[PDB]
Amino acid sequence: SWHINRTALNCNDSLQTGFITSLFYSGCQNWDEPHYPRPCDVVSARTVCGPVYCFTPSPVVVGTTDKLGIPTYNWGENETDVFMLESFGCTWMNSTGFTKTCGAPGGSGPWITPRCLVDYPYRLWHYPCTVNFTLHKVRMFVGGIEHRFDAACN
Amino acid sequence: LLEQSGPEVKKPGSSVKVSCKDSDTFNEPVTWVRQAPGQGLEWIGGIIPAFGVTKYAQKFQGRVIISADASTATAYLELSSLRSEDTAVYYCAKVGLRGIVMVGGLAMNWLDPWGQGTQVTVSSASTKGPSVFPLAPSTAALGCLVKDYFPEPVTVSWNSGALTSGVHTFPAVLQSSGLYSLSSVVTVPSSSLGTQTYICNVNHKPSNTKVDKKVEPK
Amino acid sequence: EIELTQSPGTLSLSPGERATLSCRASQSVSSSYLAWYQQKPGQAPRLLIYGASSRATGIPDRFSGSGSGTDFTLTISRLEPEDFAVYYCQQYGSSPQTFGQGTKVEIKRTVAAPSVFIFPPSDEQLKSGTASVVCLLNNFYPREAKVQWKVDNALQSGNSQESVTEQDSKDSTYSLSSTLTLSKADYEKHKVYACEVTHQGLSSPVTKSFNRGE
Ligand SMILES: *[C@@H]1O[C@H](CO)[C@@H](O[C@@H]2O[C@H](CO)[C@@H](O[C@@H]3O[C@H](CO)[C@@H](O)[C@H](O[C@H]4O[C@H](CO)[C@@H](O)[C@H](O)[C@@H]4O)[C@@H]3O)[C@H](O)[C@H]2NC(C)=O)[C@H](O)[C@H]1NC(C)=O
Ligand SMILES: *[C@@H]1O[C@H](CO)[C@@H](O[C@@H]2O[C@H](CO)[C@@H](O)[C@H](O)[C@H]2NC(C)=O)[C@H](O)[C@H]1NC(C)=O
Ligand SMILES: *[C@@H]1O[C@H](CO)[C@@H](O[C@@H]2O[C@H](CO)[C@@H](O)[C@H](O)[C@H]2NC(C)=O)[C@H](O)[C@H]1NC(C)=O
Ligand SMILES: *[C@@H]1O[C@H](CO)[C@@H](O)[C@H](O)[C@H]1NC(C)=O
Repeated sequence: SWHINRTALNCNDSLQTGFITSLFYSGCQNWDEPHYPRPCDVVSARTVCGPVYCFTPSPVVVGTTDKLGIPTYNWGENETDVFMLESFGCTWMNSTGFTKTCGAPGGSGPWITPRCLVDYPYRLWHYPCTVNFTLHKVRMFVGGIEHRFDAACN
Repeated sequence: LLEQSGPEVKKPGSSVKVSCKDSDTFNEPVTWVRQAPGQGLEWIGGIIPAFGVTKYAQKFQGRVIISADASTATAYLELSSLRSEDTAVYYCAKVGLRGIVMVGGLAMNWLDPWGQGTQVTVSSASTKGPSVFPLAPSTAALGCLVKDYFPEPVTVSWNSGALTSGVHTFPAVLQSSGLYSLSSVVTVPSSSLGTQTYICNVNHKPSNTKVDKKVEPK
Repeated sequence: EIELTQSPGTLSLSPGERATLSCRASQSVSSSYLAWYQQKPGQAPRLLIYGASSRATGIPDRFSGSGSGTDFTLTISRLEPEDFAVYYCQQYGSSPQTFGQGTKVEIKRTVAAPSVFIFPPSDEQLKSGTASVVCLLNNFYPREAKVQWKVDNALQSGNSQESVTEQDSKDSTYSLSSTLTLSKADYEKHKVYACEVTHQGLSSPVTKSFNRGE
């Protein structure tokens, strides 16, 4: 049920860093060691810049909804739009350029171990320190369901 | 650099599509503004090509469409239901990325770079070449009256570009006929009027016309 | 909608002088979201200042911006010849982004009276059924001038159009044409056609005239 209109586009480069370039077109700041992940909750879409990804472990995009879980198609403009993350591990860019994560696929966000993470289309924007990582095919079973995804590792 | 498409001439009720090609920042936000004759600038709308999200000013909502073509790194502005009020120069410009603010996919910041602008003329009038008449001398002054052409522009030279000092080619004026008119004059030594030859070269590329008129005393 | 009011409409200053342009916002704008642009005839606007006071890439030191809230100012500390143009302010903090109406920075110079010429319609145009009479004001400063048409000593109204050149690169003057348009039939109804020009550089109005068919 995903649509491109369900992408929160609420970016505010108030620190004047130019971080938004890789959303269209070096180091991972405020590094979060994968171990002991924080729990996923409800994220206000007004704080989100660009696509939200979760990792089941396979990568899946999460779109804006209202606070009762109904898909919304306003590019995150409505200040009641949210991402209901609890409904495994997820990551997104917040409006001022900070990469945020919750949960795990211990792991954190897309990271499996401190040296490997799930590949997805916005990996290098969310984690620029992984530009030179190598990619490996992975297969994993979670409760009988088969996952096939690429992993990027150092 | 952003290269915009050439001038457009349209009848009322028609549509026009102008283009804005850049040569490596295509998916970066693009904003369209227009400048009506002798006016300031007015926001039309914009697009973020990476995602396709568009925004429009209320005065153009339902009457314009902005799009982008990723293969040719080109953005487009389509205006429908045209009226004479839509006669303007239409500019394309990139929204700066550093310090950008986006709310619901509406991108605002300073604007740079800019396209060179696209002239759109909307008129009931039909394309027509100018008539060229001498403004005979009586230093002296002489010229050519360039009357009743559509659309703009006309270029005027004297003696195929050999004579440029003292030339004044006035901006065109739109007459109540719907046709344009201008004059170009030059001041010359009085002494020379019986011996020196003065030719005005008028070119109107919309009608493929070229007129050369010798200007001599009555 | 945030209206931006620029003053003055036209600024006349000599090369080398300091220019101060003001832009008044109808509501308070954060200084992060105000920019200044320069435009010359036939050209696209060119960004000068952004964030109220930051100079765009490539913009010379003599351009600076300042202001806060509802009043912003662009300062050119020493006008170079290439600085005489139109300047627009822009707010991009609140949609719709809006632009001021522009200040024209014009070259101040000594008063110069116009040279006045009148041109009768050509026989070629007359055969067409229209007659255009042209009066030319050549190389004058300042720009404001008054042109009155008189036909058979009667003053005219509503049948003339004026056009003014841009300020001249070399001598900083303007030239102006005013064009009286009549039908061939009406043109042949009268004899005396006169152009009367009022200008600061003239001690008294100057008239140029001709008699139809002479
Ligand atoms: C951001 O999103 C919110 C939604 O999360 C949106 O606000 C809500 O919109 C709904 C729908 O218009 C509002 O509910 C209405 O309230 C009025 C006032 O009492 C009722 O009369 C309405 O009933 C009408 O509609 C029924 C079915 O459509 C009809 O059967 C009936 O006969 C009536 O015609 C309806 O219940 C709700 O109140 C707002 N909530 C808020 C807080 O405004 C909001 O508009 C979005 N923001 C923007 C800028 O668009
Ligand atoms: C983008 O970020 C700037 C800076 O944080 C925000 O500016 C603040 O806005 C609030 C409410 O409008 C004011 O109370 C603060 O004083 C402002 N701070 C500064 C430094 O100007 C701006 O509101 C943000 N824009 C959006 C759309 O969220
Ligand atoms: C994006 O995340 C950053 C970091 O978590 C937030 O930055 C904090 O903002 C508060 C409020 O001004 C400050 O007191 C903190 O010092 C900031 N932390 C850091 C590390 O700078 C930022 O607010 C978030 N942006 C949005 C839109 O939610
Ligand atoms: C999605 O966004 C586009 C462009 O901004 C808009 O035309 C459309 O109405 C929006 N909604 C849907 C359901 O496509």
